[PDB]
Amino acid sequence: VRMARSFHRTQDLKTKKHHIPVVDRTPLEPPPIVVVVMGPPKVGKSTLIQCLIRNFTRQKLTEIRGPVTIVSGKKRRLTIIECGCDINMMIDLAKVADLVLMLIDASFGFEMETFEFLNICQVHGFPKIMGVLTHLDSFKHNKQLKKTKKRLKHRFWTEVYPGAKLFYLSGMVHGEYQNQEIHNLGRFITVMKFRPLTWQTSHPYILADRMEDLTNPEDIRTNIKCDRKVSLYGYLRGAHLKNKSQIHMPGVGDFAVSDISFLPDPCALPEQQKKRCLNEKEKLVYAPLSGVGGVL
Amino acid sequence: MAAAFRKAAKSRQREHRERSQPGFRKHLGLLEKKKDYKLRADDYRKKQEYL
Amino acid sequence: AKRAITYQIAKNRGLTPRRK
Amino acid sequence: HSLSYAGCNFLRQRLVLSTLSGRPVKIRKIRARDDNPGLRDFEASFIRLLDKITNGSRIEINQTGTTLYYQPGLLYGGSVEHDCSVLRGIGYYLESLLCLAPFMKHPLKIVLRGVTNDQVDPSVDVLKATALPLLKQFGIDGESFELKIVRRGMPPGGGGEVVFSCPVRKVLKPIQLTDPGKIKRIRGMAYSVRVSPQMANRIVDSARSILNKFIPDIYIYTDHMKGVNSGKSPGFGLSLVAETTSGTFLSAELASNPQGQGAAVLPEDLGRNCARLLLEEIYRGGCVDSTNQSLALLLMTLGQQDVSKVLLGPLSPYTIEFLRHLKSFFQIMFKIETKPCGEELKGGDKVLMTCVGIGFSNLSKTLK
Amino acid sequence: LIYGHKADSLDCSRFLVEAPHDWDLEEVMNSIRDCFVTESTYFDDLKGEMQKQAQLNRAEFEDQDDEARVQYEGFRPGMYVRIEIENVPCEFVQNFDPHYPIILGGLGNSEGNVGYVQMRLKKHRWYKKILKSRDPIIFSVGWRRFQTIPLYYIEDHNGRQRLLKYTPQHMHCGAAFWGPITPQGTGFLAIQSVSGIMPDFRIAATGVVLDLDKSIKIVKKLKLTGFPYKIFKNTSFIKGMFNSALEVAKFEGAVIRTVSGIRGQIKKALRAPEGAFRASFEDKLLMSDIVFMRTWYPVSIPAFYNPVTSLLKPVGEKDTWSGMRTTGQL
Amino acid sequence: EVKSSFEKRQEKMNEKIASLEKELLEKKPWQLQGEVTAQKRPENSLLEETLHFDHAVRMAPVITEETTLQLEDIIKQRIRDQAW
Amino acid sequence: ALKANPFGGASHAKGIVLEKVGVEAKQPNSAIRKCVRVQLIKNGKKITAFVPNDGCLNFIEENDEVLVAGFGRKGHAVGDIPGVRFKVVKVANVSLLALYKGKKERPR
RNA sequence: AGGGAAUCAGGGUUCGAUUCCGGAGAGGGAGCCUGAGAAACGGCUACCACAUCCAAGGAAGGAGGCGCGCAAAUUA
RNA sequence: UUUAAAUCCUUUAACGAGGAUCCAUUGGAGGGCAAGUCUGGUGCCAGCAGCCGCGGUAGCUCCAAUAGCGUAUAUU
Ligand SMILES: Nc1nc2c(ncn2[C@@H]2O[C@H](COP(=O)(O)OP(=O)(O)OP(=O)(O)O)[C@@H](O)[C@H]2O)c(=O)[nH]1
Ligand SMILES: [Mg+2]
Ligand SMILES: [Mg+2]
Repeated sequence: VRMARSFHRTQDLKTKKHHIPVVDRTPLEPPPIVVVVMGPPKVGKSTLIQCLIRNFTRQKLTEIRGPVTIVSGKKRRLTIIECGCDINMMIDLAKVADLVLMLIDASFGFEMETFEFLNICQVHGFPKIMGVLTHLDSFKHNKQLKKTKKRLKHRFWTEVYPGAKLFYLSGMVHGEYQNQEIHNLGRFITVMKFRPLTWQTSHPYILADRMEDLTNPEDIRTNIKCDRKVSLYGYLRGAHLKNKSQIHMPGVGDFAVSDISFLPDPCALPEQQKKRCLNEKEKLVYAPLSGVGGVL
Repeated sequence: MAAAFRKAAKSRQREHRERSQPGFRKHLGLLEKKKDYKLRADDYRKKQEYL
Repeated sequence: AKRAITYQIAKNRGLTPRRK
Repeated sequence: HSLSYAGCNFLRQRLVLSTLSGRPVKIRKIRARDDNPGLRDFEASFIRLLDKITNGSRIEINQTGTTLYYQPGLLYGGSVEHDCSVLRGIGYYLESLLCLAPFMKHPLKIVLRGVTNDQVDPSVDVLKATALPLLKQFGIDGESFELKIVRRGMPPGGGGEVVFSCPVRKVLKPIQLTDPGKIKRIRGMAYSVRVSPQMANRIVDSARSILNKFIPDIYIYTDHMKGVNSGKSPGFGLSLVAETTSGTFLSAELASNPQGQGAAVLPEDLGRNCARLLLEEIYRGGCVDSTNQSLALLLMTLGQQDVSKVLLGPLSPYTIEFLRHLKSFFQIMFKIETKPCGEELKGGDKVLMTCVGIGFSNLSKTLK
Repeated sequence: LIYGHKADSLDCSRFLVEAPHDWDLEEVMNSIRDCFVTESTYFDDLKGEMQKQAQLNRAEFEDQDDEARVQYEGFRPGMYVRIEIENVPCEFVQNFDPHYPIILGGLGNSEGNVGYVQMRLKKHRWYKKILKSRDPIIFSVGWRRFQTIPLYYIEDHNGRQRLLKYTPQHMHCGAAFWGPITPQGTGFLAIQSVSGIMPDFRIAATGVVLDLDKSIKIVKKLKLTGFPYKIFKNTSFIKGMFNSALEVAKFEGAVIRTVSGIRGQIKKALRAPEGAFRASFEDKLLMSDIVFMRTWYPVSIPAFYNPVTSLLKPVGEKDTWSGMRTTGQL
Repeated sequence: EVKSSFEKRQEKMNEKIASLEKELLEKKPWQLQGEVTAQKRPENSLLEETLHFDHAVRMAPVITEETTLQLEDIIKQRIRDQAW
Repeated sequence: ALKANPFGGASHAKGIVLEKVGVEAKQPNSAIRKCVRVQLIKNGKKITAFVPNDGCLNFIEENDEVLVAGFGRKGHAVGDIPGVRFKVVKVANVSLLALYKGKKERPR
């Protein structure tokens, strides 16, 4: 009897393994992971970005703008971008995001923007999602705090697949979250693995880090309204890109790429070595629209 | 769970409503439907069978 | 200016038969 | 962004690539320096063939006929009946349809009326024997995937009939064809129309006399159809196919002269000439026949972005030009690595063709 | 040679023999001599084949240099790259805001074209209002965001697609519109107005893209109404459906019926009034009955495609983008 | 003053939006309305409408020479066989 | 007989929806209409599976991944059709009952 | 040879409680130093094996988590 | 009050109910319908089913268990 039960248990374990086989097209050296931070407008989105950056690099950053690329560990890099309450911008990031950090106000509860983004993610391909809820300091460590944690978690498990992690931020010490919770949050981002999405694998795409205008300056004085040639830099993602191709920039229109050329990698991974931790040399920040140190 | 599917579908109990005679032909009488004509049709069939 | 969720979203009752 | 081309040569491959890529093409100066400046009738019949099997296309023809503007629409299948011009064989149009069949919205069920066998264009016997297995290598295999010859026709009368049916596929499977193998058997088909049946037999003893020393196993089929099945003009011909261990097929064929022009061909002379032509085909043998090289290259480019390798013989001028059109339309360039094969004593040197496919799927297929 | 007179020539894919071999001597015969012959489940095998292709893709072009590799396989993922774009509108550069991300999505084959797109559509469960056909709506499909005018239709069992006035409250429904070509199987999302803020849910509907074509083939039901004026047991004389004796000739033999459910047939035109005719029926009619004939009329959709240009706005008003208003707003 | 490239396309777009909005507020044509009587539609309108409808019964067959020759063939065969 | 059953000793099986044979044919039986064709992943066998109710066909499109369970009893409930041995339970690891009631949204 | 062995306490049958060990090692085998008690849970030399920093000359070292859509007590 | 400090348990002041909408579920079996769609016949019928109709868009009944209740495979 027992071997029959053991036989039947293994077959049910095999059933979970079954899925449509597919060619593994992941790059040997993957580009930095895109991490989006969103939430209700005044939940604390930008505060969390600074805490995550200070956790990894020790570099000072002020006036954070655009995507920020940092090295987080030996074999992983992260690109950090904030998503506002704007509906147009919320749609674009869901197409490109690889990791989503959703911010919830525990005292107030759920809001509309939390649910709208989840529906957008289901339409355009569901990425990895971890929910982080803040403002837990208002409660008084009692039955009220215990039940609010459980009530918000069960409602959260219906939107996403069961077992998707919900992270708690206790309180602010001096306008910054505690060092231990941020360090534990950084461990979860480091160890995730990602499924290949259908749309992102089929089409090459670029999240441009830097923009530069390339025109003759006399043409601008002649007619300010002239069409302009503009050059963009970014990490190539998704699939291969040909020299002459059609590209669509959401919010502007369709364009055809005139020239394409690769550059040496900034914020590159270290050459392999067996030091226990990455020294200050290896921790790098690339932020061409943000301003590192003091210069903007 | 076939019955469970049926119960959810029948949650709404609003049934389709009937249309009336147009106003400009009101003096003619009521617009007869299948339920009304069937009374007149079965009446004829009984008499013709008897004759 | 905060858009709180409605009662229908909070409890996704959906198509459940009505009972007395 | 439409492409511009000049001349009437390579016209078929310019139209075939345009409808797949979706980019319009302009053709200019079609037979400008000639007594007849306009488009030929058989070319015009080809444009009408595209029009019936596509949906939403736009075609512009100059009153002189010297220039052509073609705007591609989506591919729409269904049942289509066409009358091919007798100037060129049915196989002339069938090569283009073989390129476009698997990407149709509905499965294509087409019957073609015209001339089946000719000295100019590849015979429909060759396409059925060799080209059809090649598509099965890509996964186009199916139960209704067949060619059937209802009636034969020979020039100038023609009057032959073929029916073509092909399944639809969402994507093409990649291939790695690098080992040709050794030839096991030779199969052949002999046909005689509107003449004595003895002509077919006099073909048999000539080809068998030469080829029997290389292989013990050669068997030649003989075909004789009577009545309206025979067509409207007399003639005879031979088609030969050699099968390898790896499953590749190599073929060569010849046909007799038309009644109107040319001296009559002695059937014994025809048999030996075809047998020698097949022997030269083996000297250049590869995974695909020289006729079917351009078909094979197109299907490798249309894979699901994977590396595919094929080993083919010397490149014909047709394929060399066809490779140049692919870079203009689909921007794909192959990596060419010749094989010396110096001391193996196989024969002439072979060329290994490898490339990575562009992301391409069947946009016409209806999702249900 | 390949990648570094001929025109007006015969189009034959045949290799002419420039120099044939004699094939009588043994030495030429000798060169051709060797060419002639002298428990795993299906899921395991399919994985085994796929893994073989996975290695072959990676280990093919490794030897060649990166400049060479760009030619053969294009720019691979993970390479920092620089793109030059021409003819950018001036309003983009002047009003550039670093906070708003800029995304560049490579287009596939034929995706620049426009055509007729058929979608399977369902109104979102949390949206208060319903979507009216032939009113403007904004879609988020693929990479694009644009506003169009859709037609909502429902399938029948015989295969006919008849037009619907409104989206059903809790059922899936077909949608057809004129817009860019998009690969099948992709999801799409619909909003009513991006500009402004609404207390309620803003996601209108959700579905998947089904078909790409150039003809809509959608039809709408049309009924022509007539009234009896003379009754002769089964046969009755009908007026009010048609207005000429030429007209009735077109529709002889057509099936007609009353509101009551009695089926009939058009028989022959009448002359005494302009457009009456004689029609037989299953049973005797009453004066109050109204007869009608069911006919299908094909419809069409305007070709209106308005892409959203939210980035082409000043820094202060990137939220406020406006387009065509719906019927209710007008 | 000079007009930008993007504004020119906007000027064309606004004209198209203006015309489309008029159609929504305008009364629908008689084709689109269901249940239309004789008075509403113009005279002899349906002659060009190309509507779809069904016929109650099969039309009577038409006699032609091909039918005559085929029928004579059937009689001739039975006469030869004496299959009365 | 340890591997006797068509599921290979498991309680469920996973398959790819090949086509909807019921919808493709134009019979409005609603007992024919709820028949789909799926190919089990583990052994590649082609079988015909049943959808619990018409209108759940809308949630399934071609080439989806479904979970198939047996149809033990109440086979006579459907109207006069043999071979009622399989039924579709989940699509994309989401229950058909959950989708129909509007309790969950299918994730792409 | 995780398992025991025992012990105390008790009215509505004990979901009681606790202890007691057989040794060995500190990247690997040898040598050596102190103290009442160790051939040391700690220094050193030679040899063997690892790995780190450097201005390239030289210098300093001795355990558990995941692989079940899932890594916070690995804490305060 | 508790506690090294705090939480928890125990006291206790003030708010907190009529559709008391401050709204229990899961499974089984039935009823009700139009100028609606399809299929087959035995003129007016039957099956299947019905949020979709001409125009219009601003919360039926019965049974079983009850904070619990089914399905699938093997089995006794
Ligand atoms: N008490 C408390 N306040 C928080 C917490 N998290 C964020 N805040 C508040 O958030 C404010 C910071 O605002 P932001 O950093 O701009 O957060 P944001 O959501 O990005 O706001 P915007 O930049 O306007 O989008 C701080 O002044 C805090 O008062 C928290 O966990 N506890
Ligand atoms: Mg901020
Ligand atoms: Mg009271």
